[PDB]
Amino acid sequence: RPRWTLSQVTELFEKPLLDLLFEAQQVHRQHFDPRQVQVSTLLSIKTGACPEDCKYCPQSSRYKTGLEAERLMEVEQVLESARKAKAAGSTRFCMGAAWKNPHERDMPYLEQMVQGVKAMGLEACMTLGTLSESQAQRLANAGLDYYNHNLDTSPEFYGNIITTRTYQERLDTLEKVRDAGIKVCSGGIVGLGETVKDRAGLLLQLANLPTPPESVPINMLVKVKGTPLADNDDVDAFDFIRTIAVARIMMPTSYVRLSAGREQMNEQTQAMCFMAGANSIFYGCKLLTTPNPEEDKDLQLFRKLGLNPQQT
Amino acid sequence: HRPRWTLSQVTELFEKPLLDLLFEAQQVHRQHFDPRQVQVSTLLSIKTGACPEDCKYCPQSSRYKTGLEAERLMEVEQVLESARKAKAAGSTRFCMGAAWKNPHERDMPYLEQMVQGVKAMGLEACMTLGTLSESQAQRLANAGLDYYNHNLDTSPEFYGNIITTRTYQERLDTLEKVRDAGIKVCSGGIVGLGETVKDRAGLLLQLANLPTPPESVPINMLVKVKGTPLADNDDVDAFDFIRTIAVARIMMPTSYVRLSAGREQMNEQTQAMCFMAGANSIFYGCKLLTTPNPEEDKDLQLFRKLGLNPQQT
Ligand SMILES: C[S@@+](CC[C@H](N)C(=O)[O-])C[C@H]1O[C@@H](n2cnc3c(N)ncnc32)[C@H](O)[C@@H]1O
Ligand SMILES: C[S@@+](CC[C@H](N)C(=O)[O-])C[C@H]1O[C@@H](n2cnc3c(N)ncnc32)[C@H](O)[C@@H]1O
Ligand SMILES: C[C@@H]1NC(=O)N[C@@H]1CCCCCC(=O)O
Ligand SMILES: C[C@@H]1NC(=O)N[C@@H]1CCCCCC(=O)O
Ligand code: SF4
Ligand code: SF4
Ligand code: FES
Ligand code: FES
Repeated sequence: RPRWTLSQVTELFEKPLLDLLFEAQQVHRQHFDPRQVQVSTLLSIKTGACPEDCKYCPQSSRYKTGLEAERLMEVEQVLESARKAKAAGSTRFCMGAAWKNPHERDMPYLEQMVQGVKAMGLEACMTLGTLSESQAQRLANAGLDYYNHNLDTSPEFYGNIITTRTYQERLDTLEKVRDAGIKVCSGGIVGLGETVKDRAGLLLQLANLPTPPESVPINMLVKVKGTPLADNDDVDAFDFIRTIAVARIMMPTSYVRLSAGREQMNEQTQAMCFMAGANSIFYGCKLLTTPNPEEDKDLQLFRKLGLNPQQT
Repeated sequence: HRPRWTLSQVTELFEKPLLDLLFEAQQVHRQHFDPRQVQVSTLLSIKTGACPEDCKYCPQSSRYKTGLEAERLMEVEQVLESARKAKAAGSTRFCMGAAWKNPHERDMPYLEQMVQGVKAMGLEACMTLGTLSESQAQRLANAGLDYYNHNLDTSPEFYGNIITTRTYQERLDTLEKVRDAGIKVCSGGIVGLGETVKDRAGLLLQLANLPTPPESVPINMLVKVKGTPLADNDDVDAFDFIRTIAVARIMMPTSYVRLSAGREQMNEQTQAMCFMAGANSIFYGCKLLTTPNPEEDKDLQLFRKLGLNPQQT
């Protein structure tokens, strides 16, 4: 099937914002039920001491960021929080480990977790890093509906942010999950230092794949004292907007999840975003380790804009 | 004569799922206007201060504190002066605004003389002097005046709680005087005076079901001013000041909806939402009549971020 050239995507990032937003909606409405948004709540199955060196992450053992390092929680502890989240109203549960790759000793537990979450009635999706053909097929057999694995940016920039991994090294993991028979959730971050071109490259990347990701998160950089990116220039909202617009147009059939950084965004913006095409969010006090808009505020905005039949 | 919007037909909109409403909005707007293109009018207060009327929201009302340096009508030069700096400044239409109930015959020669200079200076001329009368209108028109401002502020069924020194009708009368005069009508209202979804509805529904709805339809957001009885008021959720523009856009396609008064209080995104909503005119400058307004640069800058106009240098 036809793909996207780069000088074909840069076109968008250059298009008159407003007009782009229009096409955006135009598209979105042709493939999704507007006023309807996807709600996934996640927790950190295991947080803290992390090997890799992402210039943006606060869990990287490579930096200060004084983070209370915790150790993988028992299957109960997970299913516990999983429950409060189901009842809390979320549809999909997202466990996230702070690893490079899971360990064989882990699997039995990771597996056991998906079990409970899958039977509990909600969707199960975890992000454990680079899993391998074996692990995948195991997670899939257990249940896991989705797997998270981001590209963060253009391959031509991945270097300035992440080094402990091959840009390719990730692509490989997606396909492992693809063939595994699990849904792929892949996305990036905005405002790492990247440029209009870089971002372009990112979408352009996970866009020209065998079968683009079902869910495409677009996080806005969460500056954290310690991480080398901490002291960074904030991204004009309008640019974090446009990014969603492009993504929506570029992958119609895909769920664009306005995530990470909503807490920093204002009402209107999120509105702009949803309009832009964004149709999924993380719902809750916190996501992995940073702050997130509180359930109520979320629920309240959800209605102001008139999204969902989740009013009581 | 043509069709008229029912009320239970407009309340429908104010109830419609915001986002979806915004869509129709744009849908409509694009069918009657050149998006990415916005109208720029800059105004000044030909005469400010001591005002007779008692609008619960206005800071010029002689009825309240608001410590406003009361100034007296400026000479024709003083006006044309500021008028010039504003033309060069890049604005298209000039808007003089007096703080009167109605102009005085002694005024006219000067008001007339003003329109003269502004009209010849090369830009559009529009002034708001209150309730002018058949005579005055035809005089202003003969001089040049392209537009006349006269707002309805809200539903007739609420006008009372805000304004009392005038008959809701008393204004309608003035519009028509201007209509027949052969001048463009700029009529609009304010949001967040205390009004309710229904009230607002009534407002649009009002100036919407007229002989020929106003070319320009301003929609000001209430500017709380210490002193005015409205000062201590609940702020209006942006999303509601948004929706209001949406409805107006749909309800009067052929009309210019001017996002005005209160932009200074609004944030980037909102104005964006607004323009998208249908809003396509603004007041450009440091100040409008007496409150603060976003500075030319900030304006020009946002204008480009969103990609509006060929006004880039
Ligand atoms: C919570 S992590 C877990 C990643 C997993 N350990 C791996 O690397 O396989 C998933 C994504 O969260 C995003 N993220 C984490 N911390 C962030 C921050 N402080 N600011 C912005 N995005 C962040 C990054 O895009 C990251 O790849
Ligand atoms: C500058 S005034 C002059 C009106 C003129 N004297 C008349 O009565 O015909 C025009 C409109 O500005 C709006 N306005 C003035 N002050 C305002 C404020 N503080 N907040 C919101 N709107 C205001 C009101 O709708 C007012 O009728
Ligand atoms: C795993 C989820 N997928 C994603 O793209 N972002 C979430 C991770 C958290 C991002 C915000 C920074 C933090 O983790 O504290
Ligand atoms: C005359 C113009 N028409 C209108 O609706 N607003 C302008 C007047 C100013 C509104 C904001 C409050 C002030 O006057 O300072
Ligand atoms: S992002 Fe994933 S890999 Fe990079 S440091 Fe944080 S947890 Fe480890
Ligand atoms: S709004 Fe126009 S009329 Fe009402 S008090 Fe102020 S100047 Fe006088
Ligand atoms: S993180 Fe679980 S689906 Fe995107
Ligand atoms: S105020 Fe002069 S045109 Fe609306």
